[PDB]
Amino acid sequence: QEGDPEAGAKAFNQCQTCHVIVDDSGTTIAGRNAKTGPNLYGVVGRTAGTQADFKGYGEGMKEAGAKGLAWDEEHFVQYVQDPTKFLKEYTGDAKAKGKMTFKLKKEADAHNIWAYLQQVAVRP
Amino acid sequence: FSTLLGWFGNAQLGPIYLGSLGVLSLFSGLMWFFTIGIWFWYQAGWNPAVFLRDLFFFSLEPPAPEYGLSFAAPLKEGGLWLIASFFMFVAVWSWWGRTYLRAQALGMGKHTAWAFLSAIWLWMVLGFIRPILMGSWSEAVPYGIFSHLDWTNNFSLVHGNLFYNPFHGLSIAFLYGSALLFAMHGATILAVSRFGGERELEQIADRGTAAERAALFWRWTMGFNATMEGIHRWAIWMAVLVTLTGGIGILLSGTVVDNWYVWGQNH
Amino acid sequence: ALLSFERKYRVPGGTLVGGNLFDFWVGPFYVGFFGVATFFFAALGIILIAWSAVLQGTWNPQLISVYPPALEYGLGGAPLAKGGLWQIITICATGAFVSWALREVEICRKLGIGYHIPFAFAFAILAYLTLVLFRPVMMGAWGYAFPYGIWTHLDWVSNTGYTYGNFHYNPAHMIAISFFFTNALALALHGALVLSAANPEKGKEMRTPDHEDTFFRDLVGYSIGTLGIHRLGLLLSLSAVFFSALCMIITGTIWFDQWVDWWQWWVKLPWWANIPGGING
Amino acid sequence: GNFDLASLAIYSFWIFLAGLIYYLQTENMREGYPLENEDGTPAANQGPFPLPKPKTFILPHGRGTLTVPGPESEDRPIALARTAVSEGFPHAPTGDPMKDGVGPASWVARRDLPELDGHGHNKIKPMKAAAGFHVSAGKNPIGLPVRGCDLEIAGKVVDIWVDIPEQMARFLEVELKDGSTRLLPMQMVKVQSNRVHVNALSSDLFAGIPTIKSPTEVTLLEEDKICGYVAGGLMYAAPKRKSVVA
Ligand code: BCL
Ligand code: BCL
Ligand code: BCL
Ligand SMILES: CC[C@H]1c2cc3[nH]c4c(c3C)C(=O)[C@H](C(=O)OC)c4c3nc(cc4[nH]c(cc(n2)[C@@H]1C)c(C(C)=O)c4C)[C@@H](C)[C@@H]3CCC(=O)OC/C=C(\C)CCC[C@@H](C)CCC[C@@H](C)CCCC(C)C
Ligand code: HEM
Ligand SMILES: CCCCCCCCCCCC[N+](C)(C)[O-]
Ligand SMILES: CCCCCCCCCCCC[N+](C)(C)[O-]
Ligand SMILES: CCCCCCCCCCCC[N+](C)(C)[O-]
Ligand SMILES: CCCCCCCCCCCC[N+](C)(C)[O-]
Ligand SMILES: CCCCCCCCCCCC[N+](C)(C)[O-]
Ligand SMILES: CCCCCCCCCCCC[N+](C)(C)[O-]
Ligand SMILES: CCCCCCCCCCCC[N+](C)(C)[O-]
Ligand SMILES: CCCCCCCCCCCC[N+](C)(C)[O-]
Ligand SMILES: [Cl-]
Ligand SMILES: [Fe+2]
Ligand code: NA
Repeated sequence: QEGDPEAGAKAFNQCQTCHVIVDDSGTTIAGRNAKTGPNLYGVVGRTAGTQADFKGYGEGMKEAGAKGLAWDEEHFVQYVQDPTKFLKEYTGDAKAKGKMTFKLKKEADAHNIWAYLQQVAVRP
Repeated sequence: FSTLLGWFGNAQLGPIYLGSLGVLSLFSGLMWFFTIGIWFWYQAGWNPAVFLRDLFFFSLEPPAPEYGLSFAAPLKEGGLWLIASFFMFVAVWSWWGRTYLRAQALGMGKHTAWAFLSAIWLWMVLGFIRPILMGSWSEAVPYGIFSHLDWTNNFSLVHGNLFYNPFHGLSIAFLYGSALLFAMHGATILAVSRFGGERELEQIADRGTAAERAALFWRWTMGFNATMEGIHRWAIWMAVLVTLTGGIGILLSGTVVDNWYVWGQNH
Repeated sequence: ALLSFERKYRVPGGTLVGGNLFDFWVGPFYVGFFGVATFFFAALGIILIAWSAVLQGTWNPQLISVYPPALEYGLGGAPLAKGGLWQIITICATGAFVSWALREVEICRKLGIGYHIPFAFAFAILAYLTLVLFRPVMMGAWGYAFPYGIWTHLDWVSNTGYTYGNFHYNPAHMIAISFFFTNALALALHGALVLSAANPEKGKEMRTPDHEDTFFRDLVGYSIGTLGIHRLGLLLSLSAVFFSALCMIITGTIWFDQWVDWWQWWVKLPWWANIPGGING
Repeated sequence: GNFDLASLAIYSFWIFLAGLIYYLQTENMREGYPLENEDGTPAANQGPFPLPKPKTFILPHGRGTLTVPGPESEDRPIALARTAVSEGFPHAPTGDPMKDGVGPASWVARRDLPELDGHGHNKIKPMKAAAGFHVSAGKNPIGLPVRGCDLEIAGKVVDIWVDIPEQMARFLEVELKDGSTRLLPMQMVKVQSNRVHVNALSSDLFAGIPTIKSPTEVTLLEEDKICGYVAGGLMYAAPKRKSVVA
């Protein structure tokens, strides 16, 4: 309830055109080798804009992590619906821009995907 | 009575006849442009300087999903969009009818109407047929320069990357094909214009050396060729298949297939 | 093996090389010096591809994929199994395309017709070279070129695209597209105009080119004529490929950010940049 | 018990496509088939595509009708002879290619009548007979000397034949030295400031240009004779073409 991992796994497919989920051993949990967006393994509770390998983070994303933004379900669900709007508010700035060019419409899928991330993307 | 129709039937714009269907179409076409401009000026705060700098960023969005296929949404929340779609629906269809009766009036085949109908097919799937099968107007396309592009980008990502939709792939082959085909043909006819080649109707009724050299050029090149008439039969099919195959490809997105990449890995 | 009117056209002459050595046919196909040239390049490339499919270990045409050298190679050579074959195959491909065009020129000569066809074809080749030669050379590495594989090349389009946000914002890309669409619309209309005149309502006589003009102007507003319509089609078609080439030769060479940022030069114009309101105010 | 609607539709499409290609290829066989041997006899091996059923074309202005596919018209001796005993080789001209009408000099036995416009009038008329056509296309050639690829003058421009409907010039009428006139295809001449240059023909080949009967109209047959002839000069008048061609 309030999040379905199995439905989240299916909804996460649309994210694979840009993201991947690869643990620290090199094993792929989900993905087709997409590199447009950062590796989402270990994102749960991680400070926005700090995945060690991703070199394409925007300034808004990085200044939100600097202001102490750490991914949880609340902020996660808000961000995926509109990356730009989300980053403008949080950051306080107005001309802050997000580089993720995608929007998840249904808020339900937001919770389902987050439940999927806690099930397979949490770095112990 | 007939006098009124006859009166409209003689409607013109210079030497070109407009007819009844033409007047209904241009009128219907204005209301559409008026509904979008009225909403755009509003978004611009009635400020002409703002209207020009943000022209491409304005967008008349469709009713929210919570409204399904109802006509309840208020003007500023989907009402306008619905009105604009109505008017556009009539403008296009009236113009289609005008093209059918005009061909009939000049005593020609209906080939133009049929080809136009294929274009209308894709349009009908994007803004009417598909949204109705999905259950909500929110699925339709917004009226805006940059917004309908953002819409196109999002539609693909949401459905698993349209590059894996075979009908999108066929549609593309035909789009490139249309360009590959008009270049060859346009270039073939210009290469033999020195022999009156561009007078295609006469080359059909009475083949000349221009038509023969066009054929031999390709027969010697790729091993096969066409006739002055048949070449235009390849042309019309090459072009209408662009919107036929793709309409099918979008009509299948979200209603039968949710993720094309996955579908593709299975087939 | 000849059309009923072919004979009188199959005379000697027109070749650009080798005199009468290769001036002959093989079924419907003319040969010419560049005929064997095309075959030479074509065969070698087809063989290198089949070889690469062996190294990759697979005969599945849906999976075979020859990749260009890795960026770490820059513009130099690379082991045959790690991009070298890609480089050789590209040479053979360019040679085959060029030979193909030169072989049409010889055919034009023998027939006494214009050179518009191979001229037009050349636009397609420059577009090809823009993606495998010019752009990669301007960026410092062969690795930027696309791979030879039915599906791997579509992924390359997708990744390159998203490397700059939504590629729809590339202005030259917008223009190229409008040309592709306008071309297809034009092709449809032209095809339908000739046919509706040659095949009128049953019982009637073929319609005249004037009927064709009458109907065309009733649709677009202006009459263009038979010569003008074929010129427009070739024009639309070539411009589409011209602007496509243009939209890519500039991406990652003089423009590096998300294409949408580019439209700032217009919102940030002196006289309205700071006016409150609108979408960007 | 169901099925994938997408795999079905994409399967149906290819069937339809194969069917469309068959239709289109047989449709493009209303001219030129059946194929023949380099000798003139049927090839018997016509390929996997059969000839379509006859369709009748009703020509306007009461010009009759046309049924295709049908009996191959092509009628006029071809002054060309085999070059090898095996098929697939050129056929060398036996006489004068230019005058015989073969190779790039070939013409077709078209209807010996002028092309008519919508109103039933001749489509092509001499400008000094046109219904109010003025020379505003830029430079007027009437009066200029016409020279060939040999760099010798062969005559001067006497008139301009305009295509009324499409409204453009299609022929340049040139008076030869003997006082007689010939028609030249606009696409084959370059109108310069002080002259008209014809790169396809050598001054001495101008007389060989087929002549038109009625001095006021040109027929389709006459058009093919002229155009095929002029174009054939690019290849056949080559030995007399002076370099620095520009
Ligand atoms: C800038 C544009 C991108 C690109 C973007 C896309 C997209 C997007 C799509 C394709 C698709 C296709 N691309 Mg691509 N493609 C590019 C460059 C190429 C080149 C090349 C040497 O430059 C080739 C040969 C191809 C070939 C192909 C075809 C396999 C396929 C559909 C045919 C088509 O569009 O025909 C236009 C021409 C005709 C229809 C006329 C007949 C041409 C025939 C069909 C071509 C035969 C191709 C053949 C299978 C491979 C030949 C290799 C030899 C056997 C060795 N692409 C560049 C890099 N391409 C479509 C697909 O479904 O892919 C899976 C698709 O959706
Ligand atoms: C990130 C975005 C996705 C993507 C998402 C989509 C989506 C979503 C769709 C396409 C569609 C198409 N895609 Mg795609 N596409 C992608 C990448 C590509 C690439 C490439 C090299 O990358 C190519 C070549 C294409 C090519 C194509 C075309 C073959 C096809 C559109 C046919 C068309 O033009 O109809 C043009 C004709 C119409 C739209 C008809 C409507 C016209 C109406 C009838 C007339 C209006 C009259 C009006 C009143 C007057 C207004 C005047 C104007 C204001 C000036 N796509 C990427 C992967 N693509 C479409 C498709 O499948 O089409 C079949 C489609 O829906
Ligand atoms: C997510 C992906 C991005 C995107 C990323 C890119 C990228 C990246 C590129 C394009 C390019 C193009 N995009 Mg885009 N594009 C997107 C969405 C779209 C949409 C849409 C509706 O959404 C449309 C209509 C387009 C349209 C286009 C075209 C204007 C353009 C294609 C160039 C071309 O046709 O070369 C046609 C001609 C050739 C490719 C010549 C090569 C052909 C050779 C010479 C002949 C082959 C011979 C063969 C080997 C032998 C055949 C076999 C024998 C017969 C046996 N894009 C999305 C937003 N797009 C491309 C471009 O501009 O390229 C220059 C490009 O690189
Ligand atoms: C304004 C440009 C447009 C255009 C024009 C055009 N194309 C042309 C012509 C013209 C005027 C011809 O005269 C010529 C022709 O003969 O008519 C069909 C041709 C042609 N356009 C073709 C294809 C083509 N054109 C395309 C596009 C376009 N052509 C543009 C829209 C496309 C695409 C992707 O849009 C394709 C696929 C060929 C069918 C034909 C030229 C034939 C040719 O060059 O043959 C050379 C030799 C072979 C048969 C063998 C090649 C084998 C290997 C040596 C190389 C291949 C390896 C690798 C490069 C391919 C990897 C493919 C993967 C990506 C799948
Ligand atoms: C699919 C619905 C989807 C999800 C979920 C998702 C999430 C996501 C998060 C949580 C981040 C922040 C990561 C971090 O701080 O480490 C993030 C960032 C980016 N994304 Fe994403 N994303 C989804 C889908 C997509 C798609 C389809 C694309 C490509 C069009 C994409 C891209 C990106 C990019 C780029 C970033 C980095 C953004 C920046 O620095 O501003 N995502 N995503
Ligand atoms: C969804 C309906 C769209 C209709 C598409 C119809 C295309 C038919 C085009 C005319 C075909 C003419 N013909 C005889 C040459 O085949
Ligand atoms: C006065 C502003 C004019 C706005 C023109 C907007 C054109 C965008 C068209 C895309 C919308 C297409 N449609 C039919 C699917 O809604
Ligand atoms: C009538 C014109 C004939 C054109 C035939 C074009 C074939 C191109 C096929 C492209 C392959 C598409 N895909 C994804 C379905 O495999
Ligand atoms: C009728 C099916 C038999 C196919 C005969 C075709 C032989 C040509 C093979 C070249 C293609 C090779 N391959 C595996 C790399 O795709
Ligand atoms: C090996 C010759 C180097 C030239 C390569 C260019 C090939 C393009 C040929 C296109 C023919 C163009 N045209 C009009 C000039 O004939
Ligand atoms: C024996 C299988 C039947 C052959 C079907 C033809 C497949 C065409 C394969 C060519 C693919 C070439 N490549 C490397 C560009 O992908
Ligand atoms: C439809 C797009 C056509 C727009 C062409 C825009 C031309 C204005 C260019 C000025 C922008 C200069 N720049 C590099 C500084 O961005
Ligand atoms: C008087 C009609 C005869 C047509 C003459 C053509 C004039 C158009 C000239 C521009 C085209 C130039 N060219 C050689 C590069 O193709
Ligand atoms: Cl029909
Ligand atoms: Fe044509
Ligand atoms: Na603007």
